[PDB]
Amino acid sequence: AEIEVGRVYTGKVTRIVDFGAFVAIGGGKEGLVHISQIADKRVEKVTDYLQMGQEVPVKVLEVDRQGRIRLSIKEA
Repeated sequence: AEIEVGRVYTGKVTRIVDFGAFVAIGGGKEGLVHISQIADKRVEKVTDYLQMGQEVPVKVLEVDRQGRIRLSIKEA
């Protein structure tokens, strides 16, 4: 039954994009590692921090009214 915000979420890599990276948490909700959403280090390449199979920890940054699960990658 949906989840609660403010909790941590293990974001698995289930999709990537040239202008960023997509992510999923399984259970009916997914996260997104957009290009400007990786690590303090410049990740000009989203395919470098995001990999199909790499599971990284993130934090439910929040969810606007667009149901866009905004996950926050930690520092994997």
